Amino acid sequence: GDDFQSRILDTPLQHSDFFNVKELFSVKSLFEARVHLGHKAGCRHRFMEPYIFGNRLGQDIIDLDQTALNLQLALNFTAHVAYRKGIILFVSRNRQFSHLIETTAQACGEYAHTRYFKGGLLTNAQLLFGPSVRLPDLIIFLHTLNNVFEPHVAVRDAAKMNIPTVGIVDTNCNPCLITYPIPGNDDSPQAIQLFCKLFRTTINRAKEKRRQMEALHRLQSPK
Amino acid sequence: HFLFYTGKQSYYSLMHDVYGKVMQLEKHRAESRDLIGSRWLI
Amino acid sequence: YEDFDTRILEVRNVFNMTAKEGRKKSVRVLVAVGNGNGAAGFAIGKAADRGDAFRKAKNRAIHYLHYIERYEGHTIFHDISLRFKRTQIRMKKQPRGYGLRCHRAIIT
Amino acid sequence: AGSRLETVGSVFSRTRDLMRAGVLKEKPLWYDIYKAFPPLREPVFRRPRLRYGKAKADIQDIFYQEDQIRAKFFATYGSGQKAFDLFNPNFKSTCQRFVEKYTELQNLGETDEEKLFVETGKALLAEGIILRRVRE
Amino acid sequence: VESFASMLRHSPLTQLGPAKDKLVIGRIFHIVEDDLYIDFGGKFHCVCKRPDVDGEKYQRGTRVRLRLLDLELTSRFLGGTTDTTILEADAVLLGLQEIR
Ligand SMILES: [Mg+2]
Repeated sequence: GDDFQSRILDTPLQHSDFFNVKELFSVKSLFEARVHLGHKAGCRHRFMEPYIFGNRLGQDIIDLDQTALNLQLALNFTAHVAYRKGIILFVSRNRQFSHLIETTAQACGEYAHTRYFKGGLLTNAQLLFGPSVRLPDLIIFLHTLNNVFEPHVAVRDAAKMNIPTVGIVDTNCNPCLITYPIPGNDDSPQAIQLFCKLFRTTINRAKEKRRQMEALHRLQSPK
Repeated sequence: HFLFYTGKQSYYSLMHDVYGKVMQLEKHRAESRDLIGSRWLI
Repeated sequence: YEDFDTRILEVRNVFNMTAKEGRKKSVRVLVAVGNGNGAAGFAIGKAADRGDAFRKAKNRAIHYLHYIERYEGHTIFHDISLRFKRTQIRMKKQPRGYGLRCHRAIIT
Repeated sequence: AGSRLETVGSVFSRTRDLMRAGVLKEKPLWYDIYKAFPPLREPVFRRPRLRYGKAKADIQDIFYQEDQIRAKFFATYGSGQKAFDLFNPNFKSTCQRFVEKYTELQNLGETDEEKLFVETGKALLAEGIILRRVRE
Repeated sequence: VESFASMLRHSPLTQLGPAKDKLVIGRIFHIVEDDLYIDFGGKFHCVCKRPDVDGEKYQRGTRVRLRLLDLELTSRFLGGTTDTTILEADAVLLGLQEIR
């Protein structure tokens, strides 16, 4: 009874890679998708220089070794949250990828907000949504800038509500408030499509593992 | 509904469908007046 | 929040000149809240009625709770000197039984 | 009751503090996960500032040794009349073949850059590549 | 396993060198009226105008030839702290690539 619930929720945290997210991606896989391509040096943010491999004739290159480490942590965190049945919200204001990101969220079984973000959506949720609305437990920012080249309002508003954030952060972005920053290309269609698949495969694996974990532990109770 | 947090889940769910239809028609490739004396709903 | 207490730090009667009302008056209240166990916060509430400014500030401050580290539950861990804008504060760590010897607002 | 102060500490530290205070009675579901698998850096607010005086960034210009050869080829022959295909991961351009042959001759021990540049042109001519020495 | 440093050194984009007045092959992925959105393997796509000659030939999936100018169009302006970017590349459409 109590032991089984503890086993379901406490066992996953005793393994470094319980969901084996390492296999989903590789440095070579990321390099094929152009995830190492950054904005010109003029567009560089000061807090992104740790993640930049260098400047190839004006175009900043993103170290795909730091990206691999950071992506492993971010995908690992996103899996345990999905494993525990938390709400995950995908957020972006890039309109080229609005339909792809909404389609990804639907495939995962989670939520997407790719439209104009209303002021107070998270800090004033009860007014906008109802009395007992449950806020997201994790927000994944595939794009952290809005269409006026400013930080998306939900980056600060998710920190105000103490919600962890997994965000793709290109060379011109500000990763300081992103809980799990993933340095990488956010403009190329092939880079965005790769990240969407990774987050979708990861969430489905974590949801599937929970179903299997419950059946095994549940079956033991009669057996 | 997956579009709950937009605040207009039904308006944006409909704009999702029509934008996906538009994409398939554009990728896949007569008179358009199949209906006459009609108006768009107010 | 029965374990939290609210204290007023300033009540001001500011004025905004308006064409319709001429000089118009609002109540701006600065309050601080704390549970006496390390957690405290402050907020400003403005309204036309004083009672409303009290409610606005009191419930707003509960959303900005800092947690303050106390050495052995009775004092700060070390001396603290700082300048915030043009206000200077010089706090000193003191032994038990020394009591609060500070500005009346700092005592509150 | 919460800590909507996103300029002091981090979401995890503020949640740790609220629980110590006694205001947050139940751990969030993401808490234990963060405790076991934290990020590399703590997500704390920092105000971006401009560099002043003689402070400079630390970004290495990416220049390989092939670029010395490639610069000469573009100045002498321009870009190969064959178009670059950047979708083929193993594409070999006319310039990249020049630099591969130029390297091979240099391995033999030729020390003169002029010798390596005119000999490489002859080798590619035998291969049949159309190299036009376009000064224009 | 090849290292990232090796992958970058042997990358087609690293071989291209400067992207000014270079010739590249692109693919049309999006068309809006007479505007062609062409992916040439870089970070940002370019946007060209449908040529008057053989206009019907330029359909989605059609591979074309281009003359690159910039991989990203950006420029800092008076009083700016960062470069303004339009998130677009600059290229001149030359015509269809011969399938051969
Ligand atoms: Mg970008």
